[PDB]
Amino acid sequence: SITAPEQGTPVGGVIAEPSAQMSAAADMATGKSVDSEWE
Amino acid sequence: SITAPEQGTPVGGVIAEPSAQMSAAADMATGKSVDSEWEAFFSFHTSVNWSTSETQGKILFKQSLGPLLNPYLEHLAKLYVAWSGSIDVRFSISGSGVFGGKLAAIVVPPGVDPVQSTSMLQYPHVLFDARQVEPVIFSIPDLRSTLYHLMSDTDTTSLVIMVYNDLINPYANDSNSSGCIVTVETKPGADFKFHLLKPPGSMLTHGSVPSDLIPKSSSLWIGNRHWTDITDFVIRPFVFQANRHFDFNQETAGWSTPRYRPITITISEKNGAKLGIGVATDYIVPGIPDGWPDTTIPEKLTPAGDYAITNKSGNDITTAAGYDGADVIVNNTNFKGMYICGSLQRAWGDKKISNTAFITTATKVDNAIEPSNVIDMTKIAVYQDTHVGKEVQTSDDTLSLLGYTGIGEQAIGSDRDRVVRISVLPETGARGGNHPIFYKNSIKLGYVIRSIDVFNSQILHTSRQLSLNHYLLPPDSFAVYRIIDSNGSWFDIGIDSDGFSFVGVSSIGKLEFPLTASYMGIQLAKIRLASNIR
Amino acid sequence: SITAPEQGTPVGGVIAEPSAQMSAAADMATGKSVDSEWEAFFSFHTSVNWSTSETQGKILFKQSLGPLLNPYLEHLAKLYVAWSGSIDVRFSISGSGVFGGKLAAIVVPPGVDPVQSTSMLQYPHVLFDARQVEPVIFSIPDLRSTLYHLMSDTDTTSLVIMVYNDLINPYANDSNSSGCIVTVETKPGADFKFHLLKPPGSMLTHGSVPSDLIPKSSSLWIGNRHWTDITDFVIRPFVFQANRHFDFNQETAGWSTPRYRPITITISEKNGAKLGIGVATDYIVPGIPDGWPDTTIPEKLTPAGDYAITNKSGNDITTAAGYDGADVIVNNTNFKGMYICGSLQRAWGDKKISNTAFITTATKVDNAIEPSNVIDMTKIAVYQDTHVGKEVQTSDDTLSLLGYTGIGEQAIGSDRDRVVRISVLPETGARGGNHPIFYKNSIKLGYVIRSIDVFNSQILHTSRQLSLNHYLLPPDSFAVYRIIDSNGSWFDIGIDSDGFSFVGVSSIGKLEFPLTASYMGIQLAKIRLASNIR
Amino acid sequence: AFFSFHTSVNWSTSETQGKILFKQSLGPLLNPYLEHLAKLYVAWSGSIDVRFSISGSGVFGGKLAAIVVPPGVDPVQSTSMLQ
Ligand SMILES: [K+]
Ligand SMILES: [K+]
Repeated sequence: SITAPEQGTPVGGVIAEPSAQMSAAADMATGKSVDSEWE
Repeated sequence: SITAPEQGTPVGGVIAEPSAQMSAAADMATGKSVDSEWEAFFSFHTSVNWSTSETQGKILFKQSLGPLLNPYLEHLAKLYVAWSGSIDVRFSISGSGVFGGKLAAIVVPPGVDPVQSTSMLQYPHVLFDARQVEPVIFSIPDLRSTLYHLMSDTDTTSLVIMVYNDLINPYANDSNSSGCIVTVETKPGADFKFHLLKPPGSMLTHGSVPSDLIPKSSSLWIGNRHWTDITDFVIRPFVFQANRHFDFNQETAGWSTPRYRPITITISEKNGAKLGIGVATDYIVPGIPDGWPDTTIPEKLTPAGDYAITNKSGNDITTAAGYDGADVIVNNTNFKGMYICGSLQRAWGDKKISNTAFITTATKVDNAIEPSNVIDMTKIAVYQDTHVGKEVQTSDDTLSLLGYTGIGEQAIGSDRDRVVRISVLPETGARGGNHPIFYKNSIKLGYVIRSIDVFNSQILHTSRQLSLNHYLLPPDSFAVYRIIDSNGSWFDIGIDSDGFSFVGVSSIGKLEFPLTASYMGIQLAKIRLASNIR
Repeated sequence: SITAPEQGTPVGGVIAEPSAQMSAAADMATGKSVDSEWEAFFSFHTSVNWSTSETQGKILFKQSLGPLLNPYLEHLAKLYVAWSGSIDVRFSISGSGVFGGKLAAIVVPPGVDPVQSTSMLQYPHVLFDARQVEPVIFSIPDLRSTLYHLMSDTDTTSLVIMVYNDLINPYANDSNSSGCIVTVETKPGADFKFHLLKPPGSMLTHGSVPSDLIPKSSSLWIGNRHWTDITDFVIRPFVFQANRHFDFNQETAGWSTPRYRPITITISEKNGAKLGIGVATDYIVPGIPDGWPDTTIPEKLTPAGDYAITNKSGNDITTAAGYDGADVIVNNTNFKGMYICGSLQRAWGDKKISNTAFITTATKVDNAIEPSNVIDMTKIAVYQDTHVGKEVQTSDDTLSLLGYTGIGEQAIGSDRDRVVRISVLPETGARGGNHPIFYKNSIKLGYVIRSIDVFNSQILHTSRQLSLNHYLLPPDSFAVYRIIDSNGSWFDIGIDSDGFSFVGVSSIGKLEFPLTASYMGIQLAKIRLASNIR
Repeated sequence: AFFSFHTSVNWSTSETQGKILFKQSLGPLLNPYLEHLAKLYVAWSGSIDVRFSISGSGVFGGKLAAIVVPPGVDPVQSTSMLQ
């Protein structure tokens, strides 16, 4: 009955998958900090 | 000495070689699992309506086996001579647990002409209900006498859906049929395999599907009989046209082609003849020009003078309020049911610049004409003054269909007896619960500013593509297209092999004409189409 | 409930199931044990001749990486969007053993455009001799800045052969000249994957690939200035047109549309005014009727009466021998440079036969007209004898382009002083060695039955598609379509973003016109277009 | 770590088999928090999640269909996308 703030049925990426080998590629080109750069 | 289809000594990309580490990064971008994606999901094929009226022993769906049931295969069948194997066809009913009505499903062996009869259920039938949750599959097998089929074979397994319990819904009406639609989807199946590769050239390229038979808008649309735009759809239980009415066999009873070009003819006279027997200069049928129209005169008449119309049978009137302010209209004219072509009216050594023409089919007798509708090389008719004194003229001419004369009339293409056919008139009646239609198209009138309403069987663009491209359809099905007026309403249209449009509603009325069109799929002919109005 | 791209409860074939014992029998007949054969057998792509006259530093072969180097891949790319990985390019050669000569091979990186000079050899190169026996491979890697490519990517790796050391026939004199050949084949490689499956019938966002601008056959061809069929091509250094010249930005500077319909207008003549100023009724630009032509009167003149010609003081022709035998046809007529316009000419009271019309763009001066090669709402001009009697008429009208009356002139469109722009005259000179072309059309004439020529920048269908369908063409590039007559004489046409065609030869001559047009691809305007003539 | 409202539609009765109810290319604009932060960056990378809720608690029949079209295409208002 209730649906909570983060409650749903994950079917997800139908054709693909939100990979992780890729996001770190964007990271290494631009560098990072702990989710903030104005500190 | 010999070298095989792969042999050859390698040296490799000299500055660098192909790095698999690179190509993996491409697969890292996508979710590239494996090629041949089409073997791992479903594809839309069509969608069939199922109204209240579909009494049982009446079919919805019927498709033989083959690759054409999944276009990804249809694109690859051009590379392989032969194929073999199964095919899975998904099913799914609209109406989410709301409706009733079981629905059968039969695979038949090859070599049959199925029938809308319950005897088809004297056979192993699977049933499923309109309260279906999970869609349904029905893996078709490939039953055959030969090791591998070809692309041309037809004697194959074939699936059918037929009704087993008529539905129930209190949420529909006799006119519209919004509701049940039976989506069908396909997938090749595990054992499916092409066979016997071929080089391109050959790439035969047949299997053309109806997808461009109509544009996706109105402003491109024009009737085949007359050049003006469409503004309305008209129903009539019968239907008839021959001039440009083309069928999927890429032929007709029509002397004409689907191009609104002018008409070149070399009329000839002796002394003072206004009228003469126009003769061909371009044609496809001997004697008859291309683009030549189809409507006879109503009656015998001696074309000899000017326009004249009279209200009340007691007057003569030359203005709008007198036109509308009229008991009736009489048309005491001598070229009544005629046309208004342009008539460049050339000749050798003939000044006295071109005048306007007036043309129909009719049989000419020495000063007059009479309606004949069986057109031949003699029935052509003209009434342009080419300035002929006492000598043969040899007047070449060109003519472009441009208007009408028969004021008092209120439509064209409604009296079949006046329609010009060579010998045969294509014609249909209602089918399933669907009915024919015409496409209305306003037209000029001549002396009076008003217009009048034509009936048309075919958009030109429809009739052009049939002239050329070998589209595929069985004899007893449509090539359904959809229509959406700009009020959000909609209705569907079917197209038989003959070319006659068909519809499923009882009425249309007024509608937001700036509308669109799209292609849903194929539908068996003998079923009421879908609709939703207001 | 929530069903996935494959989810569905199975039931199986009801009478049978796919018997995998069967399908092996198909694999038993054929050699079908493996899919994707094209990854393991070479394929012709082209062939080359190499002779003693071809000196050192010449470039024989030059092809860029892509799928098109193996037409199987050219056929499968239509499903997909992207590609990544390498290609193999087999080289095979057979020389006598007495011959010599060494022949190079270079993969070059992207971004470059090679040059027929030895400085290209100041770079890693692999050689091989005409005595070579076993074929050679030269895997072409993919050296790219992106994770993958689309199909519209030319900035790729590429390959070249070049004549390192020339060919030697010791027995041959220096006068006679022999030469071996070189055959090339390809294969996709191993790391060569496509990507990013396309859902048909999608519309790629940057635009589709132009392969329908020109209809293949001829009979579908008509020009963008007059409806008559093409018959021949015409070269000019300069070209220009605005009436229907639509670029790949789907716009123009014109006023008209790609439909040869009639032209409704209204006209408000008073006293005996044969002429007037017709006003707009249907358009896309305010105050200009759609489909209106683009050509001024050559000179000022007084529209008065009927035709007039001469034979230099003054023996008027009234036949063919005088005309075709005449020297000049000076055309003393007083309505010279106008079209002919079939002329319905309705109104209240004009119970007449709708005399014929003549038009141009020009300013009236109280009885007559002055040329003006810019259209406004005013330049529109008429001469059609509306049967006026100081009983102000206000006739509605509708016309049709048929011929022309400026007898003896050159073909229309070769005089920008006359042509009717608004503000901008679209135009090109040449680009590279490739020259423009008009398309010719025979157009009709009024008095003498002969016909004059027209110039057309574009086929109509070439212009219709650009009104609608957003395409890709980098402005430095061409869309290359290939022509073949009945004999076999071919030449390639180029088409620019603007729309003006181009060709890579100074003349054509005569050819069996039932010709066709085929697609080849994109090519850079900085390069000449090919031609095999006679 | 939660879901954020974006918009709302009206899948009324007069809509048919092939219409589109929603179509948005990827970006921060699918969440009004992220859009307020895209002003502080010139870049992004990664998936976004979505959630729907239809208001037919158990009544309204009828279903929808979703597609993840790739980058480069520009989908159309027909059924063909369901191939
Ligand atoms: K004449
Ligand atoms: K009149």
